[PDB]
Amino acid sequence: SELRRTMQNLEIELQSQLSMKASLENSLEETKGRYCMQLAQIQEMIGSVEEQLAQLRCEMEQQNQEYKILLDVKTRLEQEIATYRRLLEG
Amino acid sequence: SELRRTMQNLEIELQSQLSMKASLENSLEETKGRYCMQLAQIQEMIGSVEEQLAQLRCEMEQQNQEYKILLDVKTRLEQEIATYRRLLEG
Amino acid sequence: TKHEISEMNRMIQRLRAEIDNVKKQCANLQNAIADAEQRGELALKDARNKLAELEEALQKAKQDMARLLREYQELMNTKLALDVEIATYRKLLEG
Amino acid sequence: TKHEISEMNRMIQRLRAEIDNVKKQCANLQNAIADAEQRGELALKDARNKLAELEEALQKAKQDMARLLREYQELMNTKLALDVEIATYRKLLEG
Repeated sequence: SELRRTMQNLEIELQSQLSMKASLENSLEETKGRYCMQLAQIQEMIGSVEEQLAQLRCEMEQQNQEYKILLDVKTRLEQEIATYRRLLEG
Repeated sequence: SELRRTMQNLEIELQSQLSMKASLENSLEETKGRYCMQLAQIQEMIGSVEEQLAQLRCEMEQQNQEYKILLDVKTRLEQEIATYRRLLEG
Repeated sequence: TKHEISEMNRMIQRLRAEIDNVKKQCANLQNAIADAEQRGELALKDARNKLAELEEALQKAKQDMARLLREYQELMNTKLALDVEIATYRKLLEG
Repeated sequence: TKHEISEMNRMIQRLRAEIDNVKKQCANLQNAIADAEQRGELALKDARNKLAELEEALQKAKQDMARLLREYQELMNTKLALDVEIATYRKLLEG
């Protein structure tokens, strides 16, 4: 009996351990997903900003081209005025 | 009182809803991490195989080079033998 | 209580107002969840294909490496075969 | 019970054997967890930098676009300025 007692106490102790282990396993899974998600979220933000930024950079390019167009007109006009201011006194 | 009663019953009903909602929120978080992880895992497998495959492909290249080396020797030997089999009867 | 009443009537109003609101929220979470499942189930199907694609590719490589090593040994052979002929063709030229 | 004993002694042996084993496992899970935290905390720090890097970049772009649009309007102005001079220089040449 005293033997049976210590064997049964061990059967119980194994159960404790076994439990403590199980919750530890789930705690690990919890941790892993948690960081997995948190990371995924920031990854996404970065995506949005990258593309927000890219979209903008593309539009800055379009702008620069437009400015070029305008500028070409402007300088040309200067050369008309130049030939006008020429024909008058010539 | 009959008024107070129906107001309190509503206070209770709100609580039900409020609970049902909370567990629904956590259920959603659970789902999200779950797939997040499951995906991460397969992503990793694919990584391993990709590199397993790459490593191999690199080694196949090394092999081919080695074969080339050997082959160059082999053909050269053939041309020695050819000049031997020449000097004898010549 | 003529006033207590007005406050209870306004509470009931606030109460159903929010009850009905939470119900919407729940309904949305419900969607949220179905979308995540559908979306995820798919991403996994995608990955599981790329995998099997690779898996096949890898077996093919493995076989070509098998064949390559075999082709090398045959060459090595016939090479040494000439190492002989040369050694013997030599002696015949040092007489 | 002279036999029942041998079976209990062997159980006790099996029992401590596994108890001591689970203890190892737990200890490893414990590590597993600390590594995940350390590893993850880092990946987040990484990401949070790239973010702030972008965030800054984006503000810079936003400002350059501000300036560009301003530079355009000044050009547009001085352009129309010449549209005048031309119209007037024309009339003077049709007399």
